[PDB]
Amino acid sequence: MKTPITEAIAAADTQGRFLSNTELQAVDGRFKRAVASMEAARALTNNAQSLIDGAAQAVYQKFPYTTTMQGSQYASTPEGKAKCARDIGYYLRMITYCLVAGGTGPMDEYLIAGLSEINSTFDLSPSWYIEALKYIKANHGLTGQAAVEANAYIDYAINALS
Amino acid sequence: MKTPITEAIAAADTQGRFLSNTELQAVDGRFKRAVASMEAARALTNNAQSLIDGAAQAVYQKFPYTTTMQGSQYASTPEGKAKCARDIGYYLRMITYCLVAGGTGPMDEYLIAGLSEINSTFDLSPSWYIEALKYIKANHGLTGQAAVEANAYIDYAINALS
Amino acid sequence: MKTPITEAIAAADTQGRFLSNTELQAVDGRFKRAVASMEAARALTNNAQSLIDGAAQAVYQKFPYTTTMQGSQYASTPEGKAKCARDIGYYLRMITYCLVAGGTGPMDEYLIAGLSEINSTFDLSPSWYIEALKYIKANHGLTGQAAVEANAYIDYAINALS
Amino acid sequence: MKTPITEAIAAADTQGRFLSNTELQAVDGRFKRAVASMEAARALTNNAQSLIDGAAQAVYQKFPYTTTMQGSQYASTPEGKAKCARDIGYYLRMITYCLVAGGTGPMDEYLIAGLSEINSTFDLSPSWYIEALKYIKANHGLTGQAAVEANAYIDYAINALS
Amino acid sequence: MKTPITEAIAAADTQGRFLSNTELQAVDGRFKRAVASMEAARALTNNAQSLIDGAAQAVYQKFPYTTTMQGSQYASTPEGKAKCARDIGYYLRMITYCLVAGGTGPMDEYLIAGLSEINSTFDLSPSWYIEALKYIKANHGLTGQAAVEANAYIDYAINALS
Amino acid sequence: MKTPITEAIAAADTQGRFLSNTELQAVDGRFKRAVASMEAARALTNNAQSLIDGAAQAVYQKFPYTTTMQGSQYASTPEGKAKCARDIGYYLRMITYCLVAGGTGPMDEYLIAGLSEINSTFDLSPSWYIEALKYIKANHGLTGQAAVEANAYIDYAINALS
Amino acid sequence: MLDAFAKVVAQADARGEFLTNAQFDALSNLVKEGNKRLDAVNRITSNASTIVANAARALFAEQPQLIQPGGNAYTNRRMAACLRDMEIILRYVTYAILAGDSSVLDDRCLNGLRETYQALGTPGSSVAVAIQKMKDAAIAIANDPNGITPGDCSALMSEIAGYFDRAAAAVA
Amino acid sequence: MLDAFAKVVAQADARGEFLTNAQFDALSNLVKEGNKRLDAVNRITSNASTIVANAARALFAEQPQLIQPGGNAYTNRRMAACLRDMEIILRYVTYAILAGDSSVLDDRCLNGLRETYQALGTPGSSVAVAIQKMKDAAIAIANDPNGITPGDCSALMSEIAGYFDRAAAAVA
Amino acid sequence: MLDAFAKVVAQADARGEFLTNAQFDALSNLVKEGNKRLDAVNRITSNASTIVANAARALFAEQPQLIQPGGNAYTNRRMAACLRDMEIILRYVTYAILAGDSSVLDDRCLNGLRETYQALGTPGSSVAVAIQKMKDAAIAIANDPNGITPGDCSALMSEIAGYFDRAAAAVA
Amino acid sequence: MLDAFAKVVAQADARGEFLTNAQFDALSNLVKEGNKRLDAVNRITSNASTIVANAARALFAEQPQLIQPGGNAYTNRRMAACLRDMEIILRYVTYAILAGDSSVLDDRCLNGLRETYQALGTPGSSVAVAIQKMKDAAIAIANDPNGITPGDCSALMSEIAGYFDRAAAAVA
Amino acid sequence: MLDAFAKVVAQADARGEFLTNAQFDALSNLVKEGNKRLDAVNRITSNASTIVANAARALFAEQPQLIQPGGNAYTNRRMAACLRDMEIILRYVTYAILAGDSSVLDDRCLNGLRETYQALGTPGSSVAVAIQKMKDAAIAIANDPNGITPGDCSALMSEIAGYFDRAAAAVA
Amino acid sequence: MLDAFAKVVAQADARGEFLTNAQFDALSNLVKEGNKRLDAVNRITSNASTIVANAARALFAEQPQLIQPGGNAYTNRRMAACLRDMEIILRYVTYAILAGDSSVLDDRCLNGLRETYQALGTPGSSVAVAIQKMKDAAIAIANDPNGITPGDCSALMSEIAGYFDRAAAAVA
Ligand SMILES: *[C@H](C)[C@H]1/C(=C/c2[nH]c(/C=C3N=C(/C=C4\NC(=O)C(CC)=C4C)C(C)=C\3CCC(=O)O)c(CCC(=O)O)c2C)NC(=O)[C@@H]1C
Repeated sequence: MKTPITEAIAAADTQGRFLSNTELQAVDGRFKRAVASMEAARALTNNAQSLIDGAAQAVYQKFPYTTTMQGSQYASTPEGKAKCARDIGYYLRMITYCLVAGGTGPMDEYLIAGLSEINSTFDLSPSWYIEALKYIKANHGLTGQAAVEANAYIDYAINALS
Repeated sequence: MKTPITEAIAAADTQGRFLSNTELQAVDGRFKRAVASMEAARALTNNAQSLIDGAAQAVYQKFPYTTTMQGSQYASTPEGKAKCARDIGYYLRMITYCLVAGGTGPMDEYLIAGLSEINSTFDLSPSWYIEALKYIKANHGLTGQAAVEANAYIDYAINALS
Repeated sequence: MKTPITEAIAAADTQGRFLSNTELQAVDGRFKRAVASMEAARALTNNAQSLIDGAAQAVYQKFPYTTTMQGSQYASTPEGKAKCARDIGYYLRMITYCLVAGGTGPMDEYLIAGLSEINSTFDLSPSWYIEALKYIKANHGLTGQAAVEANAYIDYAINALS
Repeated sequence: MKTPITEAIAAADTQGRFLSNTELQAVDGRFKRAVASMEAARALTNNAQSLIDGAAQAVYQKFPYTTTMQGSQYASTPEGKAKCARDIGYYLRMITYCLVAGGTGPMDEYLIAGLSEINSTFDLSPSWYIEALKYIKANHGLTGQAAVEANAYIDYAINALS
Repeated sequence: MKTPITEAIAAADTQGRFLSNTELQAVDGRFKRAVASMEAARALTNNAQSLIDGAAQAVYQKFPYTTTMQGSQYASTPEGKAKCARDIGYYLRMITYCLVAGGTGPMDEYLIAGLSEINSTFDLSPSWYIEALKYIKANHGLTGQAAVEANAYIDYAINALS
Repeated sequence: MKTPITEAIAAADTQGRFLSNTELQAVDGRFKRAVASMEAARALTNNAQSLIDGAAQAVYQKFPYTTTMQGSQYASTPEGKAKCARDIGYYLRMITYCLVAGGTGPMDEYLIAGLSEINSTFDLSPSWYIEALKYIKANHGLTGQAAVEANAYIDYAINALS
Repeated sequence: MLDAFAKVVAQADARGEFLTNAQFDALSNLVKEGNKRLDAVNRITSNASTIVANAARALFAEQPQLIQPGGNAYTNRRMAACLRDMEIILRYVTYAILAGDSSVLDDRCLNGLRETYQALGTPGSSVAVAIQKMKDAAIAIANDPNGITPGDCSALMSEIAGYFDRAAAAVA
Repeated sequence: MLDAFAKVVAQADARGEFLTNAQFDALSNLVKEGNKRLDAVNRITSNASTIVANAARALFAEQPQLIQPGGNAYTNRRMAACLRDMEIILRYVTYAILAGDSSVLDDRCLNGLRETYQALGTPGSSVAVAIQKMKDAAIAIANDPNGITPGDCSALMSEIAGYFDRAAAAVA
Repeated sequence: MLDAFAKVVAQADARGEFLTNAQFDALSNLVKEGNKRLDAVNRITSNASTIVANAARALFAEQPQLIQPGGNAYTNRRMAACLRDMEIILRYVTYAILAGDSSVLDDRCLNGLRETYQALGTPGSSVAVAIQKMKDAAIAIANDPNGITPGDCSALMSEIAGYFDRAAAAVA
Repeated sequence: MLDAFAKVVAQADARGEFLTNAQFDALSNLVKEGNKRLDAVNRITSNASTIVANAARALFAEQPQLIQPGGNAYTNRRMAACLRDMEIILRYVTYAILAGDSSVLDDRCLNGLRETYQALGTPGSSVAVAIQKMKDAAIAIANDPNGITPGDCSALMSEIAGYFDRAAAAVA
Repeated sequence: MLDAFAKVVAQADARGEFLTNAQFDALSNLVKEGNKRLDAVNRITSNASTIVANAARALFAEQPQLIQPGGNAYTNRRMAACLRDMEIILRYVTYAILAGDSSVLDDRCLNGLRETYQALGTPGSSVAVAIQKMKDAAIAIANDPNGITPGDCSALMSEIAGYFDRAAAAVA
Repeated sequence: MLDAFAKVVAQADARGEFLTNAQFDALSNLVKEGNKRLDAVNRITSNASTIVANAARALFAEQPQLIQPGGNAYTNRRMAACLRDMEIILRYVTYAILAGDSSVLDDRCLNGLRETYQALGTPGSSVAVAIQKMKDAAIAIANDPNGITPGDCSALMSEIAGYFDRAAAAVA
């Protein structure tokens, strides 16, 4: 899994070398940035339910047809709505993992790999999730470097969907 | 050249990706550690001549035969002594470059690559330089993280010679 | 370009062999199936404008938001509508090329290669084109093997979008 | 084994794709050419003994020394004559297999692979078999496309021996 | 070209090493065996015309049809006879080159490479040349190690034709 | 193991060929050079103890500090002296093996492979062994080609240490 | 690989005999049934995506534990892998239909698959259920009486079911 | 590569237009002439070895300096190489006949061949003579009135000569 | 490659000298400006997709001949290639921003690109227009006063424009 | 591989849950102990050569049969191989110290090593003795009170010993 | 691999000793017998083709079921493979004769061959018969008193038979 | 490559003639001079390291600008490269001495070296000086009258100088 630490180790192991000061500085950067990351992770976790509930509705408002059109890919039934809220919770949970891990590894491994194939096979529109992520970015209520941290991964998800 | 920044970029370029938060944290670690590194670099540079003069003599004291034995590989002539002081100045200068660059790249590129071949071809004993480096480590007069920084590269050189 | 003939030649050239009876039978199959293919190609070409006009509207009817929602990716402006009709004409033209060539080569080279990247970059929904293609399949008015030929490539496009 | 069908499948499997119309036309060409091929196969099979007996003697007539010269590679003994008739029957049987299979696969796999090594190791002259094959081509008594089919494989054998 | 010397050098160059005693002994073996080789080369060269004339006739005697059968591949015309004597002279000349060079290199490069393709394309029987070579081996009139040297290359040719 | 024979075989096996005259001459060179090699091997073996004792002392005389300086890498203790005499006996024994084998294989396999790593890890100076080898070369008391043989491998060792 | 034609040839060669009249007659019939065979391949191929997608949705609705956190189909990477496998199996099954012989299926697909799924931790019996669902969808599409020249094309439908069951048994 | 069909398609695509009636009619005619085309390919292919061998013998009888010690075709290795080239050129020419377009010939064979022969020291003009001899043999075999359904198949013979001349000019 | 730090080191080594006070002071300032630099890289990177997409739409609206049948950006394969190139150039530009040196841009991206576009037939001047559009979008995003600690971060904006102009000149 | 952070994340994902307060608190503590961890890695790394060399000398002085003619460490090639292995094991142990998790050690180093030594004929129990000697040297160097800010850094020393014992048990 | 010389050296090294007089004397004798050894290798090598061909004909005349349709040597591809194997075994046997040691035979040829033949379905005992026939032909050729300096060269003939029997036992 | 023997053979083959008496006599003389040739190769090879080292020291003492910061031989990597080249040239020169022909030198070493040094920025004329120094050392070692059977071995010394001058001219 991609983290500042595993990247440090992989780079050293590829050259069959012992870790150097070059690698250890990187890790220190990771430990120091942790304060703001853990701050963003906890906050998103505490307000998870409301961010998810608010994010789901923002999508239904932006794309009104997702609630009326017939088809299992739509949130026009109780199941569809449950699937949609579940997916959005998946995105949010992934972002707290990235914050906690200090890298995109969790999101890359559990969500982004195979993302295009899934949205294509099940006819799920990327613009739906992008709107959910934009809602979370605008309403997480974080400031300073904690916001910079959260936004970094939110935008990473958005770009992966673009 | 190996630095925290070029390592960040190379890693991103190898995956054909844009720099991520993972890479940017590493660089921040590099910028924050710079204060202590620049401190060690300046100090070594200011006291360069005395460290070199003191280091050369410590070698002659540890290995008395290097001043009496005949052979161009020895410091038993004015030229040999000039060559030895030049070499020691090379090691020290390399260490200030590593401190300034934030990585072993300078030392790796200008000194360590081909090191064994040279000492073998010209019959120069590694234990001579190791003793010079031990002298510099004991007498650079640095404290705190500035000393930790200087020592890290000094020991990197020593291990390369071992 | 992938055709029954270039496939015959490539296969022979890869084994560095002269064409054999195995390859020549394949080509004869291609010449005999041509009658029905040319029949489907001409018919689609003659009725191109109405199939395109009818196909565009079927999409707007299936997905009403494509005509009202704001955004350059939608057909909610005169330009959007022109872009949509142009795209649909592209799909139809490609299908007549496949019929005429006797293979998917034209569609593979001019339309399917890079298809996912485009729909993703410009936020164009695959289900839009699938609906246009379903309209063309239901209204081309072909029968017998001529219909079997047209349908084969129409469904090839649909699967490429799925 | 090389047949119009296995070639169709291999080509599709190499591109990891589903069979396309391109491949299915080829197979239809194979099914339609079968009528003439099966016609040639049955006829050669029914007249196998006389074609073989006549072919063997044509060789002995063209190359009279094969019946008088001493050496196990020659048909100057009862065993040699039995070996020769057996070999010729092998060539004929292979040709009916190619006709039935719709490709050179049978001949390629059971006879042509290793052909040069065998004729070289056992000192068997290729011109002997070429003459046997020319006899079969001139006396199989087939007409139309049935003859075109038989001749195609007969000449394939001849070229393999050239 | 394959000789005891070029083999010595190639082996050393492949390991990027300087020639060793291992390689120099091999060359000395080559210089010492030269006396018998040069003896065989000169003798074959001096008696070239009669060996060739005698060898050609031995072939015509062993295979009487080569003088009566029609076909450009046969020696049934003045040109065919000239071609045959030329070919036999080629084999003999090659053998003196191998003796002089101390290895099969000359024969490998000028005659054996492409040998099967030629005899196959022009319908020339290997057993014809083998008989010519057997005649030369039986009538070169060499004894001792000079004969052992000549025979070694003669048999090398024969095996290449087998 | 590298010998004139294994080199002959390897070269033939790499080309998947039978041994040729080219290879057999090399081996004969090896058998003929054996007389002088076996002469040098026996002589060195008979005078092993004195050559080793004399060689060890020549080193202590050339490099007087090896007997006074503290450190396990030096011969300043009974153990160090035992280690040094053992090492020198190793070099001599290796040279008799090379003479007996007709190649550098024994020395390459048992001593030269990993040589630099060892002298570097245990801080053993190559110039120490070179001096021991120079003593052996000057005092083995061999003449003619027997001396040429011994010297060849002695110098091979020296160059490996340079 | 071998099609139904090379299958008979290889059997005859092993015995060193020309083909018998019965064998020639049997082969001519396969040729006469070629149109139906090509229709079945074209129809299944044309509906490849829906067959796989509908079977996947049905499987996950019946066996929800496969997509729950931890499940073998959880995460998009594993979900994609699972959809790829269903498509791959369907692909090799159509090859076998065209060839009229199952060797290409066994050889390049089924052989060693069970071992592959056990090493991964993938529930083979669930894969078998997915295969079975595609079977029923493929056959209903291939044997659909609409839009095609009427005729008995049922023996072929049994042959097709055979291949699907063959694959389902290799993973189960 | 492109056959005569993909050639028209690629021209139409570059202009963004459906095919015109004239174009459809032209394409249907190529299809109607397919039997003759397949006969020419089968006949030349069936006599591949003799065409090459007879042309080689004729070339060497006219230009004996090519096989004299030193000549570019002296030694079996060089002789084999020369025969291989004649066979290779004949091979690519038959591909072009089947495709009804010369791109496969130019692309995978002729392009860069002249430069190849100059670097080697191979006389291109002599290669051209060999090609010309194969041409006359190939055409006399393909257009032989014996054993085939009578009919005018001469326009195709001009097309075939064109390819040979095309190759002869690329090495000459 | 070289960052702004290894650049000074390599210059000093070539002269065989320790660093001077002026050089140490200059290097310390780069370090003090590191926060701004990281903000610019993060902001441009975070808006990578929109920057490329918006620039592509603008280019094609101004130069419609690039997407008309025949145009260099016609067909999805060529369109995809063109979008990939814009993303690639933007990627290497951000690398140069982080490194504070343009060598990584010249070395792994710009060097030999002009020749590449000429061989293909790609209009370099149109590529330059696309690059220029991304520049204006990247800079407006990086230097946006909203949501960040106030301060003069304009010298860096000139450095960033420099890299974009550098790439635009290499293809133009 | 996994560090101590990705370890918790992977456990949470498998259960499909956000992190709990206890987990967040545990993770924050690892971060607060980061300085000590980096000191231990830097100190062991800085003395890499002596640790390996001193352990090798000690091993061979206790087990002289390993360097006697025939012994597994006899000849420079085998001696070099043995020193390389000690350095390699030490290398992977420092990786595990930095990661705070032993997976990188097990995965890329320990896994399959025992089998490797048995196939070669290398005495695993002697390797274990070498590992143990490096352990005592590494820990005495890492936990040396001289030249560092005073503080309890003993829990980390137990973690470090754990990795060494882990490697010693995998070869023993 | 090892020849008879490196064999003694490797045994001495394992014990850490110089060679003894007995060993030097034994080695000098091998050298004195070198001429006979080279004659045997040259003679067998010179008759390589006939030895293999004659043994193949004899085998197939005694065991006709090997070339009957179905037999393991039926079809030219399998026949060629079988002739190649006989030549390969003969080749490695001559290597062993030259080396005076059988390691090159065991190592690069015999080792794992039995398993290879069982996997294929090749009758090892029939291979053994072919090997035995080559043995009798090789020895009668090598030890032929005609055209060579008279002398006892029989111990070498027993050594040669040993290698053949060694190979025959490895496949049988 | 070609030795002095294959050189004559290749010349004769190009003319299609057996060797003449003059040629046989010339070749026999090369054989009679073989001992001297082997002595020169063995002696130069035995002193390979000192020849290269002494020439390197002399070069750098005369041309100190080559090892001054910036110089082409500054830094251990470049110094090592320079020593490697001197050893490589010496190696190929000894090959040519053994072969009695310079083709192996020109072919695998000298050819394209000048271009290589210009691209790098390496002063070819300085390389030439190093080569010249090795020449004088190699010849004084090879032609040293001590410890060898007396005799005129001077023509060979001119041949050896020729190769060195040949290499010096190719880089100069
Ligand atoms: C079985 C699945 C169903 C069925 C089949 C059926 N098909 C035909 C006839 C034809 N099918 C084709 C189709 C193709 N030929 C091809 O070469 C290709 C690949 C490019 C395809 C897809 C053709 C050409 C024919 C013949 C012409 C026609 O349409 O009739 C038949 C009739 C066979 C006959 O003539 O005796 C039948 C019965 N029919 C069903 O009801 C099943 C559901």
